[PDB]
Amino acid sequence: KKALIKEYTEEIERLKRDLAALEKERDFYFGKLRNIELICQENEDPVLQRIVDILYATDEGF
Amino acid sequence: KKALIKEYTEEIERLKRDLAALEKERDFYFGKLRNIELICQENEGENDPVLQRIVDILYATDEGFVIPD
Repeated sequence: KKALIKEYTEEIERLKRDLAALEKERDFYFGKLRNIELICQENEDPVLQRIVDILYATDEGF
Repeated sequence: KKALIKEYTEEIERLKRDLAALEKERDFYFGKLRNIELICQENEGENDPVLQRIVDILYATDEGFVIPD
């Protein structure tokens, strides 16, 4: 019983550390895209339009 | 205990679903930024101030320092 709890709690602790690092990385990249999205809206250029297409590549609106 | 393993298996199974969902989100965002970086690299010979601002966002660390590539 004690050995099983020891193994699973160590596995859970490892998964939760990887989850925290992955979500931190996800929010880090999402912040970059939103700041780039802000720059494209301020300067609303054929180069910027290609960047806008990437930002909303999977957007079905409009 | 069979009810102890079930308590920990379903918890690990829950965390692995969260990991798979987060990794898909990160790769989605990182793929966009990588495509944006390549567009800026193809047009860097003009020293466009707007594109340089975008590059400085791509290459900024979490402390705010820009590491060029």
